[PDB]
Amino acid sequence: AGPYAVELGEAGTFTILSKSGITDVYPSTVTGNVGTSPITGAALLLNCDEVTGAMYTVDSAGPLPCSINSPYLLELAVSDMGIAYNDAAGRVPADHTELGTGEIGGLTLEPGVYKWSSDVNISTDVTFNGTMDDVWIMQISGNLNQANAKRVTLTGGALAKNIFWQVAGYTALGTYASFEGIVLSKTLISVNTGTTVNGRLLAQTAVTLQKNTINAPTEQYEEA
Repeated sequence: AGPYAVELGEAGTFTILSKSGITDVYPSTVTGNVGTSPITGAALLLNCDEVTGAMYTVDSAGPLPCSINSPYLLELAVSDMGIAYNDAAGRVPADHTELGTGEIGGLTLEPGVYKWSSDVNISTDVTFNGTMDDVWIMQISGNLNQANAKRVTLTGGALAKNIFWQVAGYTALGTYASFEGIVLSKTLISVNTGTTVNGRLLAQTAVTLQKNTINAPTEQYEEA
C-alpha cells in the first residue's frame, strides 16, 4: 500500500551522512557507517569508539585511527542522498494534505503520501500501521519537531526503512524520545540528549547528536 519506496543509492549504506559535519556530545553509539562530504574530515567530530561501522572522510583529516579517506564513495553517497530527497519531495498524488494542521501526535497513519505546507510537530506519540511492504512518504515544507519523551511507533509489520521524512526545513528531535525512519533533511538534523533513532540521518547540512543511540533500520522484522 501507498507509494513505492524511495531509492537511496549509495546513501543507503550510511546511518549518518551529511555535507557539513557531524557533531556530538559524547557518548553516542552509532551502529552503521557515517560520513560527511564535501567538507573536510576535520568536521566529523565523532570518536572512533562511538561508531560500530566505518567512518568515511573526504581526506585524511578525520578521526584517528578509524576514519577512511574515501572521497569518491562519499561523492556518490551525497549525490544519491540529493536524488532521494528530490524523489521523495515529488511523489504524487498526496493521499492526505495538512493532516492535523501539522500536529500528527495522537494519530495512526496508514501507508500513503502525506503532505504539509507547514511545520510538522510530533507533540504526543504517533503510530504508523501497515505491513512490512507498505510505505509512507512524509513531505514537509516546514521543519519537523519531535517533543521530548515522545515516540514514533511502528505496528502491523511497518518497517522504519519504509518511512521517508522529506523535510525542507530542519529536523529537531527532543530528549529521551524515539524516532523511526529515513530523514532526508534539506538542512540540519539535531537529535537531543538520550534519544534513539532507528533510521538513517541524511542531511544536506550538518547532523548534531547528543548522547544518542542511532541504529541503521533493519531489512526485516528486528531491532525493536
